[PDB]
Amino acid sequence: EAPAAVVTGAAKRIGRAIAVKLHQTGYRVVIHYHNSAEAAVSLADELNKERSNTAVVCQADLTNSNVLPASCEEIINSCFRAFGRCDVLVNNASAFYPTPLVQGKTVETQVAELIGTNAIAPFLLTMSFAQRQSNLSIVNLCDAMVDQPCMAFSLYNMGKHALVGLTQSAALELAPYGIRVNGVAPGVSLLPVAMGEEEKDKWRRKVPLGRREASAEQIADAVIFLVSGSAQYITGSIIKVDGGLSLVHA
Amino acid sequence: EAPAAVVTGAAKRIGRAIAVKLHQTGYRVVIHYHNSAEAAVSLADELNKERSNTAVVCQADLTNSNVLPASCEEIINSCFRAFGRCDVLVNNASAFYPTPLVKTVETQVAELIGTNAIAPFLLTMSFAQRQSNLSIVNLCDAMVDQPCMAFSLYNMGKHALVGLTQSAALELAPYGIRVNGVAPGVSLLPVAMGEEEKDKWRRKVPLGRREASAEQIADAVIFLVSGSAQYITGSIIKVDGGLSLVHA
Amino acid sequence: EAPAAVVTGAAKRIGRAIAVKLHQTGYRVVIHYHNSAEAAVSLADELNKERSNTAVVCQADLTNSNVLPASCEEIINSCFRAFGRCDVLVNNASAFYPTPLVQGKTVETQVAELIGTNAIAPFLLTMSFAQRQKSNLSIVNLCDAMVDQPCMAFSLYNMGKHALVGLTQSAALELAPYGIRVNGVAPGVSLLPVAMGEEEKDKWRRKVPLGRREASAEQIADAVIFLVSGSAQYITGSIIKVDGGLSLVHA
Amino acid sequence: EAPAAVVTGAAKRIGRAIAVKLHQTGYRVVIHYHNSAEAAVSLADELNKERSNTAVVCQADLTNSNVLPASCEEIINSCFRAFGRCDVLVNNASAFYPTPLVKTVETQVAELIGTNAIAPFLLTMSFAQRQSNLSIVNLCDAMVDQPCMAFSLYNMGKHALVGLTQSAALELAPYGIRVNGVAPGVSLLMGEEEKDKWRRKVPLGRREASAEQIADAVIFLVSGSAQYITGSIIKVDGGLSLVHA
Ligand SMILES: NC(=O)C1=CN([C@@H]2O[C@H](COP(=O)(O)OP(=O)(O)OC[C@H]3O[C@@H](n4cnc5c(N)ncnc54)[C@H](OP(=O)(O)O)[C@@H]3O)[C@@H](O)[C@H]2O)C=CC1
Ligand SMILES: NC(=O)C1=CN([C@@H]2O[C@H](COP(=O)(O)OP(=O)(O)OC[C@H]3O[C@@H](n4cnc5c(N)ncnc54)[C@H](OP(=O)(O)O)[C@@H]3O)[C@@H](O)[C@H]2O)C=CC1
Ligand SMILES: NC(=O)C1=CN([C@@H]2O[C@H](COP(=O)(O)OP(=O)(O)OC[C@H]3O[C@@H](n4cnc5c(N)ncnc54)[C@H](OP(=O)(O)O)[C@@H]3O)[C@@H](O)[C@H]2O)C=CC1
Ligand SMILES: NC(=O)C1=CN([C@@H]2O[C@H](COP(=O)(O)OP(=O)(O)OC[C@H]3O[C@@H](n4cnc5c(N)ncnc54)[C@H](OP(=O)(O)O)[C@@H]3O)[C@@H](O)[C@H]2O)C=CC1
Ligand SMILES: Nc1nc2ccc(C(=O)NCCc3ccc(Cl)c(Cl)c3)cc2s1
Ligand SMILES: Nc1nc2ccc(C(=O)NCCc3ccc(Cl)c(Cl)c3)cc2s1
Repeated sequence: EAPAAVVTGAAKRIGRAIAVKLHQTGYRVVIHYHNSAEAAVSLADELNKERSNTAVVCQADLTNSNVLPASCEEIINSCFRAFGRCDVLVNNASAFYPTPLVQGKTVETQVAELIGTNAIAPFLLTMSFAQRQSNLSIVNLCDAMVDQPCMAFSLYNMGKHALVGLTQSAALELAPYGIRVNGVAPGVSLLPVAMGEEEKDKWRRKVPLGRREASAEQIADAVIFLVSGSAQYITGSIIKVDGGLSLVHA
Repeated sequence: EAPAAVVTGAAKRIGRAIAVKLHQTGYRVVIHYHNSAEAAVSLADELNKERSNTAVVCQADLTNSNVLPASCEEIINSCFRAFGRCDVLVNNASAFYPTPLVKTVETQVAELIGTNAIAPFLLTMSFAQRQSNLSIVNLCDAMVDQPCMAFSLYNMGKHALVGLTQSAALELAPYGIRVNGVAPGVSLLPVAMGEEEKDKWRRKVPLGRREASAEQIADAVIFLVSGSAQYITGSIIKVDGGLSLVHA
Repeated sequence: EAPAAVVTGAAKRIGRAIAVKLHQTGYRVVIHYHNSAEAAVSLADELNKERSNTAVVCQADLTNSNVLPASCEEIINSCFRAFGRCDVLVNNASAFYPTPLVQGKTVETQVAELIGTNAIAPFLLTMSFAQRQKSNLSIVNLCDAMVDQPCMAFSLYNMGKHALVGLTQSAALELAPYGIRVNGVAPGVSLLPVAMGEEEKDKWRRKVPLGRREASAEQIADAVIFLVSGSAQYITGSIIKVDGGLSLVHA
Repeated sequence: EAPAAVVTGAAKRIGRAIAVKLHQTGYRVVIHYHNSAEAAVSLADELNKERSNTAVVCQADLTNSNVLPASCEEIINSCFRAFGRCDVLVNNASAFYPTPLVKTVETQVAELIGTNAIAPFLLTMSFAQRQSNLSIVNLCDAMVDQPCMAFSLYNMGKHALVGLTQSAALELAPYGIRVNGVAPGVSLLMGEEEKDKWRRKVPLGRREASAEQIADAVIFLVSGSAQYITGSIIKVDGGLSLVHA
């Protein structure tokens, strides 16, 4: 049997690069998506063509609500249903937008999305992963800039901080079960869709190492390392993949 | 006119000590509470006996829900209606219990993330929007990177509060509102905890082998709101007697 | 009687502001200086005119060498000789200059000054202070809020300030059983270099979120005063940033 | 031809594991040593037998003296001499012993600050000066924020090494030289009952890290899979640093 992995928000961008690279390493993959139905199915088709029966999709809103636990349970369940095991969880899915403290989503909704996807869903997915339980491991996508945050991004920042706390707490608690829990913290990687090219180059020029953003593959590379046999004593660790960005003063 | 302060969970223990010290410092105080009505009123009466019309109480549940934003807006409002201004917010209220990975889970999330993180954020928003030496102090936790076993949601909330501290410091600094934290290690231990178990914690503290008094925590809060902290924002002061420096 | 404090590099700038504030709080002070003799004696004079017999000077190079331990021992001894006690040590003295990796002091000299003043002398003074102990004893170390986002080409300075964090933690742990607290104060941008030009100063000022200005020497001293006070009696191993939010600002 | 690595203190324990793994990965390697000539040569023998003329040794004392600079220049040199290039520097060599606040102190400084911090800084300068996937890996310590009682100078030096890692990453990024750290917890350990005490504290498997586990992290950091990673310190501690008092 090949080991199996769940990757959240795996339809596009970094999650996709992680799913692809896990697959290329021998994993069967559950491709979680929320809205990117077409891109999801397209990836699974591409992976299944490469080796049949090695990729499924699973749809779920990771917004906080009273039913998020059941949705997270379902994501993990889908991996056992498809593949009879679940060896790796990658908590990649993420909402990211400004929530200024000083003044068309309600604040209730902003909290639900930013805290639910970035922190609560990871926690619930971790809980379901552990409960349904080898080289078992969880990788959380954190954020190298969490201590030098973007202005007006307090809820996102709060969620990413909470994710660091989850990384530590679950590493401690799940170690006796042989499950390792680690983090990968991008600096600037795949830049947003609705962002101009002056503004892209603004960000690029701040990166000491090469004056450019991370490829999604460069982020995936770190994920690969942490799940691998080369990381069997690593737990509770967060690896920044930021080209020095977090070292740069204002 | 005397400045005013809101202290959440102010009825008992650390928040009580904070409210009293701010009062003794010359502040008028909103004593926020959840269940502890009798304790909150009795504190208010004592402070008002010391100085007339300087203390009011305000009831609210800080658990995460669709109505928490309204609740927090009202807390801040209560300070303005009582005293005509709101100079200081102390985010002290906290839920703290284990949530093992292996009450419903939704309730646990709502209580531990709502009280520890989301309500502070909502209160911070309301405080800033309704605007001197304005400042916010959040009660953090010195042991957040060396957490208690099976306290993941608690720890996530306290980490989130560190993020809020930093993020709000950055964003509110142009308005002249400072935002800082106080991170106790072991302070007031549960009353009902056995002395032999309290002693296990006490013995771990390098500095004097005892827990912090509530007054010692309040002392750091007083500093951060004071004119001696006018350039300090986005700082978290550990008040932990060296406990976080101690290896396993 | 009145408590006594040693403040290193106290002739000018932040060290002076710390000595002054400790003095105004009722402390007797040793003003340590290296080169700034005129300025040291002037300050002691001012303080002595305010209350007599309350300020002494003490000269010492804090560059690392085989005699640095003796020099640090002597600084501490100066306090016991003048005032009969030593309650507070402020490690303020600091060398600060670029040491580029890829490149007229020798490298030997750079290491001795930047690592000596910023880390080894604090460690030796800490040892001497604690050993001489026979109340509210504490040590405050002047750290740097920007140690994790350092200036380009300042590796030795940054290494010494990182060592000083390590000293702060290690000494807080070890000395707590003796009742000695050890904490730090970490400025961001405070008094800018005397040599720096106004346009350069203003570039730095505009980076500070809280007020777009540097900390005053007094504002730094305020935090020192808090940590030595009875208001900080349970605080040890803490480093308080006094930086106006500067360390939170991304590139 | 094939890339070349320097590993300091590579004769035994953690440094040897790093040396072997880099060799296995296809690096030509300099095995630096202070005292352990026998061990160094023996390792050299083993690696040359697998692949001819791909491992040399280098003597240098890394204590803090007026000659440390020259020593560190020599070490980097010997890599360019043997192999005509130097792709990777692993700063592994390290001293470790208590220095209570309550050997002359300056030997202590020269060892604990000298070997642990100043020589890395000097080797970094020489490595950089003489310049691809170039990078430097510094052996840090995961327990730096919760230090052993009475280990102030040691702790100070390891904190200084974090400072160097960050400052050098920033400064050398323009030249395509990455600079990173690996922070072991309890690895190869002292009595046997004392050692057991430590093992039981570790969340992940109640045992010390093998030297090879440390070396694995180094390998990752030098590899093409880490081409965007600089200024990062990877803990390899089995979760020990997460455990409270
Ligand atoms: N990109 C960067 O430069 C950096 C990224 N990171 C972190 O790395 C990770 C990957 O980054 P990146 O690829 O840019 O992320 P994206 O912003 O592209 O988001 C990843 C996926 O998250 C999913 N998602 C969003 N909201 C929800 C929701 N309510 N329910 C379920 N899924 C949801 C989306 O799925 P769908 O499309 O199917 O709706 C989306 O495609 C994230 O955790 C991010 O925070 C860290 C810092 C830098
Ligand atoms: N004591 C210690 O050793 C430590 C404390 N801290 C932090 O210090 C701060 C003060 O500590 P401490 O006094 O021990 O705190 P407590 O655990 O005693 O709680 C403080 C107050 O929080 C309020 N609270 C709890 N749940 C809710 C809720 N759902 N809605 C509204 N209010 C609620 C309660 O108000 P009411 O009684 O009126 O219902 C309670 O009196 C906290 O933020 C805590 O996490 C951090 C480290 C250790
Ligand atoms: N100023 C700022 O913006 C910032 C300051 N800091 C820290 O705050 C503290 C105070 O800063 P600031 O007042 O600007 O410090 P200065 O740069 O003005 O230096 C203070 C004193 O250090 C002494 N000193 C320098 N080299 C030696 C030596 N070899 N032997 C003995 N004494 C020596 C000098 O004494 P003398 O004049 O007698 O020769 C000098 O007056 C320092 O530790 C500094 O690193 C941190 C970050 C920002
Ligand atoms: N082992 C552990 O549990 C821990 C490891 N680490 C770090 O991992 C690395 C490896 O640790 P470990 O293998 O135990 O190291 P050791 O303490 O065993 O020493 C490593 C090597 O350093 C060399 N060395 C020591 N002093 C000098 C000197 N003055 N001049 C030149 N060379 C010198 C020696 O080479 P030679 O034999 O030729 O003299 C020695 O074999 C170190 O950086 C250490 O701090 C971090 C925390 C804990
Ligand atoms: N709102 C609160 N937050 C906190 C955070 C930490 C502590 C604390 O340190 N309590 C004592 C130590 C301790 C550790 C572990 C457990 Cl099960 C328990 Cl009942 C108590 C106590 C509280 S109360
Ligand atoms: N002993 C001293 N230590 C420090 C540490 C930091 C600073 C400081 O922040 N100075 C202003 C920033 C700065 C940045 C770059 C350069 Cl060339 C210079 Cl002359 C100064 C100044 C000093 S002085």
